[PDB]
Amino acid sequence: IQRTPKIQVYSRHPAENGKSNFLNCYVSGFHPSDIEVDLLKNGERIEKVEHSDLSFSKDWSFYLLYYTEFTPTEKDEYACRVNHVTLSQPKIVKWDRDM
Amino acid sequence: GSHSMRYFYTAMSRPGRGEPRFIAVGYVDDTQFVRFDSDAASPRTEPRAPWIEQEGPEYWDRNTQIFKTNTQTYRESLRNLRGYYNQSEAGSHIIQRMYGCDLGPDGRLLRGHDQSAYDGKDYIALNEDLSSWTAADTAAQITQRKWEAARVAEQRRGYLEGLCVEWLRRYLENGKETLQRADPPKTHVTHHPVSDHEATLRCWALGFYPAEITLTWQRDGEDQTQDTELVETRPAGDRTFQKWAAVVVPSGEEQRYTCHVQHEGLPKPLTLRWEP
Amino acid sequence: LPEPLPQGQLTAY
Repeated sequence: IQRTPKIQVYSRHPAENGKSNFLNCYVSGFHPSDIEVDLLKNGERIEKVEHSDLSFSKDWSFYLLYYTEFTPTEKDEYACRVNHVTLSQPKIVKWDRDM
Repeated sequence: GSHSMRYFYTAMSRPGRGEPRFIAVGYVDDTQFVRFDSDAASPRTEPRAPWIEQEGPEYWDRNTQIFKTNTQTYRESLRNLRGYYNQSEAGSHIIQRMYGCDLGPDGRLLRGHDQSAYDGKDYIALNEDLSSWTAADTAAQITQRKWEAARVAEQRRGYLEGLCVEWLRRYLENGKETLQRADPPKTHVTHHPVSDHEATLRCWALGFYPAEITLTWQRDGEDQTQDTELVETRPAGDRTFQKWAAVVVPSGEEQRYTCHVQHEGLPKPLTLRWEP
Repeated sequence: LPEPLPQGQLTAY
């Protein structure tokens, strides 16, 4: 019995074009624990991405935060790409500053 | 306030890819403060919050021994559970444990917790009496009997009422500037038309600690539970958390809707409306 | 501090 990840893409601070910030991708509610998460800039995989230590919620499902420094612009598009045993293909969630 | 300490153990088998990985993380409330990972280049307990760094080498070596020995025992346990469920040697499986103590506002022990799971399902749990067990199935019963025979519950109880509380209190004092500080949410309401008929009102809570928070929409003073879109509380990465709740309302009825925010950092519960 | 090792053998599941 397996559980598919929930995914949220957001900034540490309110986004302000030309001001340094952090781009976050929070994956949660998933089981088992193996998972692949990429952060994308204009569809390209960002190389230096860190993540939190593996831990889990009271219902046993796992959660991880993936993050990296970024400076948002009006033009650049950002995204989180996730794969998990429950997914037939990678799921892409776009960064929306209002979400 | 009230406070708790929890450790989270995860042991994952991976047939054909080496021995099972063991990782432990420790938390005080919503602040992680240690980790251990058997897959690290050099496995050792590592600090994850500034207020724990002052602990001496004796403390770090004691933790590392505990986690190294557990690493080996959980590999035995994974082998044992494989057999209790008549499972093939081909599959990957996971045992999780989470345990700790809760204190009340007075610093007194409220209760202890010690629960375990196998492949994401309840397996065996120590009851609130810290004396008896609840086993999920006939497999967990084998574990129950072995733990009853070895008087394991008395070991867990002795820790939970003793060292657990003592050290939690120690951490609470050393990290009091953060652990005992509640930061209230910064809030605001956004408005976005979804059509000529309707609009989205979104209530935002940012920068709060701890994660526990209540965000609700009301229409004419009635809760809109079913019609409210409520995202999971999420970490910002600076210790604080974020959350929002959204509702789609008839255009022109915006002022009939109020957002209510409860948080420990709030000297008074908040009511917000959209401010055009 | 996590649960210390018991004086005897740590009991497996």
